Amino acid sequence: PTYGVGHQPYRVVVLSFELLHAPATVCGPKKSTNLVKNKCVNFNFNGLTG
Amino acid sequence: YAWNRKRISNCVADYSVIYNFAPFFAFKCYGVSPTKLNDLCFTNVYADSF
Amino acid sequence: VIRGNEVSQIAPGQTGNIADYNYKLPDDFTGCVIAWNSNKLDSKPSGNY
Repeated sequence: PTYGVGHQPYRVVVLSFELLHAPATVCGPKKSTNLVKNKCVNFNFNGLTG
Repeated sequence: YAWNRKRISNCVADYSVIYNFAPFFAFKCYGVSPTKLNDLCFTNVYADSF
Repeated sequence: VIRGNEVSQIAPGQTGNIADYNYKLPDDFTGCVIAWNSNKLDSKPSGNY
């Protein structure tokens, strides 16, 4: 508690993610929409937009 | 306005003991990385303090 | 927990003394490091050993 300012005790919580072609399990909060066919439409298949 | 300049030469410089002398935060450098100061070496080292 | 001179030490493409043995981050990765001050959160009256 009487130590210098240059070596004060700190704390770290790491939240490292990863980007793989594995089956995605954890996502954000979103909503699902039913399928459409033969139409020019924007899609959001598992975060792969286009 | 009257900073003292100390010329350091003809010795072996171990830069790993600088952190144990002063309680600073970042080893701010411009041309040489602080982790690569030991494998290579220079001609003369000067210290300006103010 | 970490020391004060270790927030910038743990980074991709960085070396030192902590990154050799204690905690090493990969050079190409996603996600990140959350750090703060916990000086009073890690100050026993006799100190931490």
